[PDB]
Amino acid sequence: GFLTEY
Amino acid sequence: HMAQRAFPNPYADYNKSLAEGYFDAAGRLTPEFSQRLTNKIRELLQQMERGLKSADPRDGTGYTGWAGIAVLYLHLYDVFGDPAYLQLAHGYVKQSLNCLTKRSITFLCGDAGPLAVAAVLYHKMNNEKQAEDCITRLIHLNKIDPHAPNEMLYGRIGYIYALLFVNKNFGVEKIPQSHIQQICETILTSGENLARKRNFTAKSPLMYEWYQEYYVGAAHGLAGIYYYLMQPSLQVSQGKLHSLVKPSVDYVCQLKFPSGNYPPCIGDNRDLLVHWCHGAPGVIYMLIQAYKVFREEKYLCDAYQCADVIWQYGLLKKGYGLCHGSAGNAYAFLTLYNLTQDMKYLYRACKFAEWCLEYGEHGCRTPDTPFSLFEGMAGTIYFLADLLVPTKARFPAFEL
Ligand SMILES: N[C@@H](CCC(=O)N[C@@H](CS)C(=O)NCC(=O)O)C(=O)O
Ligand SMILES: [Zn+2]
Repeated sequence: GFLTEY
Repeated sequence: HMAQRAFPNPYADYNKSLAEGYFDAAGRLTPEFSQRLTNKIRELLQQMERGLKSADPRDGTGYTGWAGIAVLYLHLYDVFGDPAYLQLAHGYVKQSLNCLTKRSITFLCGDAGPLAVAAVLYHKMNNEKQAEDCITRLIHLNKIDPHAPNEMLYGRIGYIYALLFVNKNFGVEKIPQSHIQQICETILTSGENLARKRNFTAKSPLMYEWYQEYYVGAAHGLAGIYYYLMQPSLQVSQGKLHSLVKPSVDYVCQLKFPSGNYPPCIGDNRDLLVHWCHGAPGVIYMLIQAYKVFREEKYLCDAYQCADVIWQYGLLKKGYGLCHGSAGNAYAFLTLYNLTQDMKYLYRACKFAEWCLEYGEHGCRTPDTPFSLFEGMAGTIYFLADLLVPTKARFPAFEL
């Protein structure tokens, strides 16, 4: 994932 | 739904009797609990040192990389006074300065982390030349990315933190206030402009976005930005504080779920995440600062609700980290403790620490960076050491 996803 | 993401809290809530083991009537930790914290810190540092041998050489950032490890050791040096901690910090600083990419401006994810941490480390080691060179580079870093977002990981408040970090640690105004002021003005202008563009103005005079979403929380969203704008450090005028920031803060307060938690983005219906990055553990900072600045009871009542949500659903299956983990969640209790002087919240923090003292015994997932400041063990160690003197404790790379 990307850094702080969802 | 939150329930599915958390372990049941096995501990009883505060009473004077249960609390006696942890701290005295002045909120000062017992010698015994202090030592148990220290013993765990020493044990975990051993594992962290070993684990970091396998970490990506290229990532020098505060969030996941080398500069973050240096943040921890500078802290441990301040807490324990052991010179070996300062030496460890030096090594990690050196690694981090070899990893500048010139792509980002923030303390957490950009070149500002290496540079600001290096400035402080060199200063603590009486190396004026290197310290001053780092400050110069940090000041000029502004230019590399205009049209940056406004948030913590990639945007303007992330760069501002780096500047404040230097000033705090030098104890003097090494970065002129005028530099901070200019960035603050850009943030406010950007917020007014976007609210005007989208016609938010009537309900929220300011609005911000990151990767085309209206994030609400500390890491990427409104709560982080407003927390900063309300800080005396940033010197926003009384005029703008009342006409722009306060109504915008109130808009965020109104997004609250029935549970007391907050959505990750405006319009998100799923009440799921109890993290610093998304939800009550990050939104609480805005609430507490709003209380300090505006003195309206509603902000304090909302903060109490946050603490209660976190006490119930804050021990995460995700792990023990800061960004989204039990240690980061525990900091929410310390911030409320430090506002109210209510020992109940110091107690809750101590119990969350008790949980962290059984690190790795709960079946928690392994983080993507298992030893890092924001995802891994360094952050958990940071919290345990910070708890030793609770009144001075601050969520690292964020809280002012
Ligand atoms: N890379 C993370 C995992 C991803 C993660 O937990 N991301 C955060 C945002 S920074 C989140 O809230 N995830 C969404 C979820 O838990 O559903 C780690 O190893 O700790
Ligand atoms: Zn996170």
